[PDB]
Amino acid sequence: EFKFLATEAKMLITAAERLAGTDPRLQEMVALIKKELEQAERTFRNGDKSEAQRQLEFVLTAARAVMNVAAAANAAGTDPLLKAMVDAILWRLKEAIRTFQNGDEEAETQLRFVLRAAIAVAVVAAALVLAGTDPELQEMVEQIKDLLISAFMAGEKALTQLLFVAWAAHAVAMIAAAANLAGPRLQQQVKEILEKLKEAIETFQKGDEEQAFRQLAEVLAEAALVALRAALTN
Amino acid sequence: EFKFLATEAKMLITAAERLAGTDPRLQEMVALIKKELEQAERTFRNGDKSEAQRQLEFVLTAARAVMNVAAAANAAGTDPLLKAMVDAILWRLKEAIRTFQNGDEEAETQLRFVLRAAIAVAVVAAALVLAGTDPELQEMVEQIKDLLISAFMAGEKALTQLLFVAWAAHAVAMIAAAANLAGPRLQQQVKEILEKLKEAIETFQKGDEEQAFRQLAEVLAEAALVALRAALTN
Amino acid sequence: STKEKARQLAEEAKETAEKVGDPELIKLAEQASQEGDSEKAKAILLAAEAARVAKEVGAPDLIRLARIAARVGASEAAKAILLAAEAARVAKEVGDPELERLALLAAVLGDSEKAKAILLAAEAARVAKEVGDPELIKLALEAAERGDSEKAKAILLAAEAARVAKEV
Amino acid sequence: GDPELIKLALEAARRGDSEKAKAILLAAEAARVAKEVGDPELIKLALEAARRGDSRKAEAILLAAEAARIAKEAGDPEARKKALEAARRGDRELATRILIEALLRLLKKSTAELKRATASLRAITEELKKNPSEDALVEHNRAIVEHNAIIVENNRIIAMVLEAIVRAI
Amino acid sequence: STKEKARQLAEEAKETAEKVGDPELIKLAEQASQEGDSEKAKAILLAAEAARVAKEVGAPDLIRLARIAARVGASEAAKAILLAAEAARVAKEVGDPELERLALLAAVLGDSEKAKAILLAAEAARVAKEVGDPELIKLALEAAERGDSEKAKAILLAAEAARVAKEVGDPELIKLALEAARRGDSEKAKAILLAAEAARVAKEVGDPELIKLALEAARRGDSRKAEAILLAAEAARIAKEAGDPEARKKALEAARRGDRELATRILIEALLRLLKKSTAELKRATASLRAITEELKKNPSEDALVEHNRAIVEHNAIIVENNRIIAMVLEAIVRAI
Repeated sequence: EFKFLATEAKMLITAAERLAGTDPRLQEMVALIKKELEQAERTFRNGDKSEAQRQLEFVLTAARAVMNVAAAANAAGTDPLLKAMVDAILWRLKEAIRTFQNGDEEAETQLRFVLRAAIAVAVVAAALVLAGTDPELQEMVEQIKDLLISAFMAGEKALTQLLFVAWAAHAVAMIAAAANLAGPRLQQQVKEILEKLKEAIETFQKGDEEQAFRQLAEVLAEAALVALRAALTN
Repeated sequence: EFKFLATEAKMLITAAERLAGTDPRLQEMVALIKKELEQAERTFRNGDKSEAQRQLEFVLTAARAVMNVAAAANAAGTDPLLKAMVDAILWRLKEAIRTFQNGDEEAETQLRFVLRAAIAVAVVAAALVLAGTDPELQEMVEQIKDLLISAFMAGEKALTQLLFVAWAAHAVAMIAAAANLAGPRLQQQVKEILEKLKEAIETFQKGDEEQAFRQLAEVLAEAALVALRAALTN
Repeated sequence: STKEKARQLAEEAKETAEKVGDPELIKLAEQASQEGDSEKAKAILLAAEAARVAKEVGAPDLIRLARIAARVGASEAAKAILLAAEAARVAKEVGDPELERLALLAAVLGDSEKAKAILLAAEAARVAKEVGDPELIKLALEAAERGDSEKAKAILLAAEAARVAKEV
Repeated sequence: GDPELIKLALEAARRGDSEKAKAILLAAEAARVAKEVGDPELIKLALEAARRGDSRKAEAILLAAEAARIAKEAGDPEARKKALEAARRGDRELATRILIEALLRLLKKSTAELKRATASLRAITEELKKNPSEDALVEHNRAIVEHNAIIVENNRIIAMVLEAIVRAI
Repeated sequence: STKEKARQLAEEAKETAEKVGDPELIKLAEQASQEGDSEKAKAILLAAEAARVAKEVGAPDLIRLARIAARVGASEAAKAILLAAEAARVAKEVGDPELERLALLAAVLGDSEKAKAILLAAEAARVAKEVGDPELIKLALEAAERGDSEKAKAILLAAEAARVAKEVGDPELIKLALEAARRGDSEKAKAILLAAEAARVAKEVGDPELIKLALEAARRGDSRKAEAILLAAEAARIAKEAGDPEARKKALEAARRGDRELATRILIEALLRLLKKSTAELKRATASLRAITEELKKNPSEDALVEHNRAIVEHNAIIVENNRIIAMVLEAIVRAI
């Protein structure tokens, strides 16, 4: 609840404070959230229980996206485009935090997507960090990042697009983690799920919203099923 | 929205249909959700736009928990306690789906926790699937599973407990994935985050709600930071 | 009389736990006695009886379930584990794995109603296999999947009625 | 050994309440039956009735204790549990019905045992008939006495069941 | 369920007809089954039973009467023929020809009320001949000629009350029985019978207050008070057999009160005490039988086998006595319940 699911937000704040050791914008956002967490806990201690619940729900998404940004910064310490999009999401998050602090309604509108934005951002960051010599789709992942930048511009045309990008990253991050612990059965199994993933991405880049999303989700599911065996192959 | 974030639910339904190839209870729940998705889309096409949004929000959590259950079944095909808790969550999900279909209000009450229940369930399932020879904490993970079963009984005393169990699994799943792609710097780095994780778990099993949650979250954050380097160590 | 009843039911809980093979539930029962919670005491007692009936049946799922229920002091979960261990014994006598799944699920959900449903459904399946009533076994399986104690008892009584009819 | 029952008896004597004293007597009897059987819930209900002074609840607890004793003598732990539930409920009709069911089961068992004893006595008689001697007459008379003792035991069980029915009716 | 019940009762009708010696009634019953008349089926059944009871008695009048009743399907006439064949058997046991005439007339008129009247009147004449009550036999003959089942049952109960009085020696009870026979009050006659039984129990025990209450009830005609006095007398008899004079006094108090519930409760308590005593005696007898068995085992001989068999027979007799006591207690509970 407003103080019984804010202990989960408190563990999230403790994780982010220990996972955002750089980007002082991240530390400042964590401090503004803890103050917003403090403001909600005071409203949770005050008679403003519904306002407490609303502020706590906003700060929960805030802490979730902040953890996404911190994990991205930890997983994208070498990608300049990723650091740029991360600082951009940090500025957008400060703007959305000022808007919600202004009672703006439109808080869970851009941050509604900026939450998914930080999700896909940490997704691409993990895809790059768990990569190695042969990314083989980091260009596509950069294209997706471009599509994410495009989603950064498509934020209304990015609600399902952010989900599709995250699912494609998951099919890539599953394949990336499989190839990471591989020295080649896991690589061959991920080469077939990555095939359907790239086919759907071209279809998702062909204006296919349901069919390409379904194909990418099925490719990700098959990749996760093969990862269940690849995790015992080493 | 009620039809602009239901395309994301549609990609979720496509993933779950391709990720729940066993447990016909999972296929039946996916079918009831798609019918509930169809009912909301009809209400989204009808003048019942607020009812459409409510049913779509319920079905979104339903599809999320169903994907959690499918990924668990894919990651817990060998744990009888996990399969038992999975069938139990499937029965609880059918009950909550009948309750929400009855307009029961108490839908996002047990399913509110049953969503977190499926979250922690898929978490423990991934912890077991990405494990290998030396689990070294699968007993603790089973204890956590017991604590999850206890959470399965503590569902009111499990709202923050489910979050804590998921965070401890994440600190374990990070360490598990690090040791998976390791042949031992990543193992030594995860041995120190796992130390604080077990210390907090004993503290979390010592009735420590804020301190133990904070320690486990910080251990998970440090483990994720070390995983950023461990992902490039192979 | 609350603290005295708590100490007594918790001593019985620890005894039935040691007899079940649970020294952990025995210690949790000693703690329920020291705290003076008759609810937690009877919970550890029902969980110890559940673990005994499980050791008689042979399911470590309900065993650990009753262990955790005693460690926490869950009376509903302990009664569910006890009725589910009874269901597991009745199923091992019958031989229905879906019934065992439903019983373990009732023990995990702590639904003592669903646990009595699984017990009556295992009894119904046994009575149907003894009588040869496939409709009774189908109703028993449906009640076990649904967790309806009334439907499972009805399937049991219908299998018994079919047995009495075939004998008559 | 029920000091709560003795205290209730002394309190009833000081109060002059023959009803409370009879309730204390019935509670002491129920506690004695619980101690002899091992039903701590029954002894607890007996002490609670002695503290309360409910001769009806105490008599119901005593009936349930006798029923659970007959169950332990037979081996019906479900009957003992139902007796505990009825004594916690405080009614004696269900306790008497459970005692009757347990006595019926024990009577079927004693009837099987008596049929076996009669068959054994007839066999010993046929053995003494085919070759009578010291050992033959000894075994025949011993089998006759064993059948008489088994009949006496079955009659004692029937008498206990009838006394239970009388205390119930 | 009408056609099925018809076929079943008609098959039973044909069977009891063939057993009675009637293949014609058997065919009429088969016809009642084929038609599906449960009334005609039960009619042929009662007529077949009537013909059986007549072949047992020996009257071709009621035999042909039941034959025609089955051929037609007359349920009232069949029941009349059955009760009249019962009356004819009771009369052949008694020996009254006017009773036989009245029974045949009830069978012919088909008056099942008059047939039960003839049955009760033949029973009354038999009970009067056994007791020696000419007023009872006169009332029985009057009821048979009149066809009054109440009067015939009253004559029977009055003859029984006079028999119980003569066996007890209660001339007040015999006078009450004669007065009930003259009045035709079966209730008063049954009260006189219960009072004579209570007075017999009082004389056999020695409870003059019980015999006094029995005479008072006989003069009053209260079957409830008389039955309560009889229950209290049996309870006091069991008490004297046990040695509970307080129980006998409580029985006297309850009989003076006129209720039988307290009398039955006291009889139950006395039977419980006597049962505990008989249980102790049976345990002692079983121990003695086991001891005689061990003695015959240690040194078997003529005297050893003799003593072992005698102890076995003594244990069997003690068990028979305890079972008789238990049976008396159970009969008391049954008369009370």
